[PDB]
Amino acid sequence: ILQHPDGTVLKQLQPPPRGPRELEFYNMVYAADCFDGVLLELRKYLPKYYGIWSPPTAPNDLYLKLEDVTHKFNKPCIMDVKIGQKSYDPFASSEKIQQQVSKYPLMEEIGFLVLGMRVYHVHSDSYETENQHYGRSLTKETIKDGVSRFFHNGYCLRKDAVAASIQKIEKILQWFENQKQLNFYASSLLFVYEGSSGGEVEVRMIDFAHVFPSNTIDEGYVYGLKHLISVLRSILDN
Ligand SMILES: COc1cc(-c2oc3cc(O)cc(O)c3c(=O)c2O)ccc1O
Repeated sequence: ILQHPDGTVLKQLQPPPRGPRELEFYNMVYAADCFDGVLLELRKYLPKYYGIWSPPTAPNDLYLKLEDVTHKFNKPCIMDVKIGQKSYDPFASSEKIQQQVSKYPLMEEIGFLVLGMRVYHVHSDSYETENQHYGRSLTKETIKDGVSRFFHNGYCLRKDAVAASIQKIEKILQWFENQKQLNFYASSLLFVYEGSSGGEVEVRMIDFAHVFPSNTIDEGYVYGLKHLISVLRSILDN
């Protein structure tokens, strides 16, 4: 992701077939002539999409121009959470399924995986970062405290940001409860709150290289969201 000072980002297309699929997804959802109510509602939860972009001298080099969801924040605290029971897609080979399950074999049980976090600490005027191995090390026993870490800012547990996140995720859950046309694998939620010196959160869906047509509820995604909501709710009792 390349952050631009105009409030947008450029996301380089992943190698094929993943990049091309993600392009196709953004093009479908944001089709100017689209009047599908499911897709019009979905736009609210995605970064705004400004089309394919390449450098003036390099039409080979393909990016998505997207809204920078952290732009309105001063000291953004950011967490990326992969959602679902399966991070492989319906056409994955045996090898690929094994590859994906082995990356985090608790995916089926927990239904989400923390990809990373960046947390502003007021006392030190600095950021604490956690990489992909942080989330992959969390179990049923440590997931609550693992998620809690994201909200430790300003000398306190930020229960305002926790509650706002639940409220925002609930709207995304409601969208999933009311569509049976897309299933999302290896997709994420990006959480942002203000770390600088209340209740102000962004939650957006990102990462769409494995979104497929469906005729059922996305049950794995729903499971993950619900479990994430339940974990966040338990953090409100701390
Ligand atoms: C502070 O820099 C970050 C920016 C982002 C970021 O990621 C995106 C990923 C997408 O697939 C689409 C996006 O629109 C964003 C985004 O806007 C963003 O700020 C994520 C983590 C970060 O540490």
